[PDB]
Amino acid sequence: STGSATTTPIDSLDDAYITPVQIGTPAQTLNLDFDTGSSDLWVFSSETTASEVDGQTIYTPSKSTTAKLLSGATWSISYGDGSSSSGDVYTDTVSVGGLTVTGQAVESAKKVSSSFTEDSTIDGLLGLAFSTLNTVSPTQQKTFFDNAKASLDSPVFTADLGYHAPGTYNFGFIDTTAYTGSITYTAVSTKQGFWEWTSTGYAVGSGTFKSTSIDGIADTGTTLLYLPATVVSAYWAQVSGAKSSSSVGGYVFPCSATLPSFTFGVGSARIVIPGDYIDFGPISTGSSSCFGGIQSSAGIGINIFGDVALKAAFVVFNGATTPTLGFASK
Repeated sequence: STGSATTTPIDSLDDAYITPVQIGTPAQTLNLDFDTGSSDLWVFSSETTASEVDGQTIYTPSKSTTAKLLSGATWSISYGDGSSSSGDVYTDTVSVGGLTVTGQAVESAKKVSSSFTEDSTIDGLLGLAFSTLNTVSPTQQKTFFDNAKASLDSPVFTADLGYHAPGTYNFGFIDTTAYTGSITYTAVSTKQGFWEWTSTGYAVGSGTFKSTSIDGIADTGTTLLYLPATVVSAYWAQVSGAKSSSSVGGYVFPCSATLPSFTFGVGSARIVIPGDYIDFGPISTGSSSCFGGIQSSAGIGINIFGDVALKAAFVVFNGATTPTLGFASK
């Protein structure tokens, strides 16, 4: 089997991407944030505290003939950005782009933090990291990909995120028309439950490539590119007037700037992030200070290849017995 679904930016900045997902019988379609940095599929629901719902589409398990309470199971998750959610669990039928999993754990939120409430466009998350990070207790549950894997034509999914445009998540096949040149594969460590890999270095603009190992995670659920302070300083030093602002919470730059590109290494291959991808616009409405898309990972504890980086590539998440990651230009 295979699946193919379009993923769409939630706003003009590509802050996140939503993908329609069919849950239950008859289908209830919710728009979920596919997140390769977590491993829970959770949704706004009929059980979500009413004051914490503001415009989201909810899953109502009582209206699904295939829903079953997973008795005694609870979940609770906290994300890197400080947001959180928790609740109980149903199993139900879940389909993505024509690919169907029966008995998928669908984690129903009883509580969500303010950032989720305030984002009316995201109806929940669909985790695509390794199932070892799944938070369901006392019986840990599998991700949608883990459940689908044995039925897939090939045990892979791909992320093809657009810059200010829709893109695609495919399951079970590699679309050879969706990228240019060849795909370069690189080793993955699953020790922390993430799609963790080591980039071979970077360049700023037309500058020389610096060969240096940068361990980090491929994370579709993180907006920005978070790298070591040395690398980030080297990038922003090439933008006149750019500075790190503790008051704003990272590097800002004059909105009048033309940003240089940023290249990262994948083995001997190179992925080029155009300068425009690194512009996240005014810090507040009408400001001439703009927020940077490359930020320091210092104090996160891990480097994160988020959407800013991933959307410059066609990315293969290879879930074979020994997982790997592939990157191609597009």
